[PDB]
Amino acid sequence: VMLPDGTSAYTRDGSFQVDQNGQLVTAGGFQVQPAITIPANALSITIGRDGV
Amino acid sequence: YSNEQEQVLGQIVLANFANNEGLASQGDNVWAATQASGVALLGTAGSGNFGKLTNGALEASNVDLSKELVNMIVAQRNYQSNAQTIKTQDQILNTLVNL
Amino acid sequence: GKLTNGALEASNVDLSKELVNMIVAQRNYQSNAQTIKTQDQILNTLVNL
Amino acid sequence: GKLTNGALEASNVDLSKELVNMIVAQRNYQSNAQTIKTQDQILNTLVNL
Amino acid sequence: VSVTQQGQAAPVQVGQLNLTTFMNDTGLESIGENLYIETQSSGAPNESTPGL
Amino acid sequence: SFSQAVSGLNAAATNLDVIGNNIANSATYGFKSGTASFADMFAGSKVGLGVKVAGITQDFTDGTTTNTGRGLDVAISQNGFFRLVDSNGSVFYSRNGQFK
Amino acid sequence: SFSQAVSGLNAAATNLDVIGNNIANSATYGFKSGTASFADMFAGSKVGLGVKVAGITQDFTDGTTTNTGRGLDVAISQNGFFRLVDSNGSVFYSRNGQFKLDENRNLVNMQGMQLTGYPATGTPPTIQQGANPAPITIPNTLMAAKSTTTA
Repeated sequence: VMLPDGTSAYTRDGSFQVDQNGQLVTAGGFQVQPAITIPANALSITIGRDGV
Repeated sequence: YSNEQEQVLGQIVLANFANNEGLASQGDNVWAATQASGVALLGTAGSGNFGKLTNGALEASNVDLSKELVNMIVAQRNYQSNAQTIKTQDQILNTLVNL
Repeated sequence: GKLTNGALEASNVDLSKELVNMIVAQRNYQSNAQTIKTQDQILNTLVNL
Repeated sequence: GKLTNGALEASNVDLSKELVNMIVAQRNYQSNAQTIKTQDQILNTLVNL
Repeated sequence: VSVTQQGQAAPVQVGQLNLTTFMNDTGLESIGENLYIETQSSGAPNESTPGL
Repeated sequence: SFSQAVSGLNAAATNLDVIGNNIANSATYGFKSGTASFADMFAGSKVGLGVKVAGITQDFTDGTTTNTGRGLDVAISQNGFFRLVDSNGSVFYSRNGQFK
Repeated sequence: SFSQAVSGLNAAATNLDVIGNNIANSATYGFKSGTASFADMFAGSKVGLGVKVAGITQDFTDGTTTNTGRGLDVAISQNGFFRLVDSNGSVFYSRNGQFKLDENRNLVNMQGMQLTGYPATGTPPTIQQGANPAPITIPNTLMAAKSTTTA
């Protein structure tokens, strides 16, 4: 997780949402380090057994 | 109209928010746009990411009682277990005070 | 609309929907009664201590 | 309003509201009594010393 | 600090709450009403935004 | 925090009353079925505060024009309400066809 | 040690309140169940400050569509909201589809908010997607007596 100050923290709780810009964040406004962005007009989101 | 003619007065506009769960509930069953929700992003009801309307129908409550009852049981047990801690702390403090 | 002499309209009420609506409303009432029972029992253990 | 002949009016009292109000009132009464007991203990501990 | 108003559907910032830190917070002369005044034993306060 | 429970109980009791009124008023020629309408409430924080009732809604669906005979009875198969006046002069609107 | 226990008690109370609110708003049409999420809080290390509520999130899964008849009602199959306007210029968004007509012939929900839709312009009027949304009016005034232009 990319902290606002600049460093990175680590979490075990998986409950993700989407911020106003469309990028995947955790509950609390913090965004994941790889910066996954969900595009608009998205019918469904799937996450495989691996990280894809 | 009786003259076998059809007159259109407009169309209902839908809205797809950039992200839900950021809308703030306002009393009755309405939502207010705010931060973490983006602009309304209005559009027609036919195409885009908007769903298809169905005339003469309504949505249900999407609430299942079976889940709620067991969740209430678990929550009550957790509350009682928490109150046990307060009771034990009070007893410890009383024993310390009495000496 | 037009009128028809020597006729009366029905009550537009069908019992088949009413019975199941009564059943589901009864279940909702029972569930809310369970909720208030829990809300009282939780306060009882707090007040008794 | 006009009178209706051969009919009587009910009491407009619903037991459903009354029972839950009674439960709430009993809990409030118990909490207030707990306040008095706490005040009495706080005074007894002070005076005994 | 942001403030929401009747219209415009957008919060408006009304300022920021900076806070000042001290080199040696122990050496603060403690006047009443939960107030401290810096002395020679405590360095000159340095202000900053929270979290930095 | 009894507000949720008491509001839910009131809503359920109102729904039961509406259903009972509807079933009791069966076989009544000039009767239109009704249905309750609910709405959640949110005052301050995100946690809800129960459900209010938004007034009952009638159903103006046409019934079945049964032929009971005689002539002092007229049925309406579409939109339209009979207009009547009382002794004191006030105006009411109804659909009952029983006349004499 | 009272702080941690009190925080846990408040978290449990909030969870129970959310459960009760969900269980009471049943049979409501445009309603989405909500759930509470908690998060711990440590000052530094080896010190626990209890737990706090990290917001309440509503599950926006579409509910079961019901064939209630009527004509002035509509159910949305997928994601989407109806846009309503308040008398003070405020704009709200709703999922319920109970509509009616008020005295001045405006499509209004059951609470007194004007439905908003794309205005229709032209002769004969058409639907334009570039026009600003406005409250919809459906007056009963008769259509203009247009003459014959081509055949």
